[PDB]
Amino acid sequence: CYEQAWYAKLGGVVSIKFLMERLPLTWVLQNQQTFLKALLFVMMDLTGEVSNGAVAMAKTTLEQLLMRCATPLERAEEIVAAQEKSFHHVTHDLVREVTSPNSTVRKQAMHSLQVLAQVTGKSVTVIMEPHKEVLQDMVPPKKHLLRHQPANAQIGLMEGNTFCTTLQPRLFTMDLNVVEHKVFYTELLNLCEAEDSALTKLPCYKSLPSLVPLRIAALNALAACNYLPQSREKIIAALFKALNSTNSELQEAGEACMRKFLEGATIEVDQIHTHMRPLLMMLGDYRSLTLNVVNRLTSVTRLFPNSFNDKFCDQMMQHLRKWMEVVVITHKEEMKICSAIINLFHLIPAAPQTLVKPLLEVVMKTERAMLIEAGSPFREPLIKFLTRH
Amino acid sequence: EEKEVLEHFAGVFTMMNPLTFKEIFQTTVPYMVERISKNYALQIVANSFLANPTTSALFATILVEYLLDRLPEMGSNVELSNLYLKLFKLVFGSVSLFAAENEQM
Repeated sequence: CYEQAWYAKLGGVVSIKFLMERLPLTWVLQNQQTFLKALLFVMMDLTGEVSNGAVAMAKTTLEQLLMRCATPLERAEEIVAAQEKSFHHVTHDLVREVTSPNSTVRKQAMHSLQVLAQVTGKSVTVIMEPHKEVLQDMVPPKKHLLRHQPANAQIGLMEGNTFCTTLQPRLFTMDLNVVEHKVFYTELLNLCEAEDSALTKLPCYKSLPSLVPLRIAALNALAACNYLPQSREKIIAALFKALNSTNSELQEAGEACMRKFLEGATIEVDQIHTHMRPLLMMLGDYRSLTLNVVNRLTSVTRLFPNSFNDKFCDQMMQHLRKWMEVVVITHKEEMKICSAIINLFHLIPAAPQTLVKPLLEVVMKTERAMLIEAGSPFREPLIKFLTRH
Repeated sequence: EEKEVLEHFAGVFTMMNPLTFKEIFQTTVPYMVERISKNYALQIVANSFLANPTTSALFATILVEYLLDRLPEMGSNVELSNLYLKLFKLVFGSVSLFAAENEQM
């Protein structure tokens, strides 16, 4: 497995598979940890051009190994002692690196813990309890400030934080009252606030202006921090600054993590309404509505369904008129705008059934203008809108 | 003679206006791609419909649009990966045939 030519690693992994399947389990338990170390290194090593499917082979074999070993047994006590010893070793090993910089092994480690817990009558935290020590002194970031570590290490740390704090018993729950917990929280909050390039000039990030995965990890870190009460204002402000981001990849990540966040401050957004105001004033006009605007609208309404009322639907239909005209004029982008505009109505409740006739009028006008019946972009959102009622 | 009955069948679609040309095959390209899977020779239809509709060149646009979508499958389904590779090479040759007006697409 430690040869650098992937076809040697594959030979190692296939040998592992045969050995695991063939021999009696009493013997397998003894070498479980060696098998696991080799298999994990196989996937850790390959992160350039990986292989002709070595990593997939490795993951499948690893899960097979864990399922075979952890399965409960006659229950001869010596076998049980060996089983629990090996299980403790494996759990220690896996817990050790749920924060590792190498993502391909980090996610595999997390999923491995999931499967291991599910296989047995125990929860993930229940199997993590005797190994909290291995994770005590860094999952709250100790010593140097977060900006001094390399970026990928930061992503590893914050992903480990989110995973650990997402578990219902919440191992290593953070608290602003404690030292260096407020530091971590404020540092990542400022990271989120660094939407502008003014702070991307810093040496630790200037080397790779991508910046997006790090901000996604920061958003997840904020979102998992809903349980403690006093963060409402800043957390929500940052998250809604993100939801308004022009970066579609960042916008959708904000949408996704708001799902987890809204298990706390559900309607503080609606009560405040200033998180959505930065949308309203430009949301009128005639031509202001680009693809990003409509996408943000359908997002911020897919959650907070009550966010809008009938008169807003009328305004939206008025807007739709313009683009419906414009697409047909140009073909004699616009249709990408119009399709999203139509789809929006399907999502929002409180949309009167009366708008069926007006919007259908313009739809038919423009489709006749284009003389298109098949493959038109408007049928599918129309079907979705009507099928509900 | 099959290599020409297919040519005529493909040609029957060329004369109509491009505005309908784009739609007619935008709506049904995946089915013909699937059908080609068990016809090593039927891809002559696509070859002719890429060469003569060089006067149209929209077929290539929609073909690349669809192949971009199905790209991840290539390299896993070897049998279908081969077809995807053939089609990609054909569309790439298209721009060689038409250095003009294919650079735009």
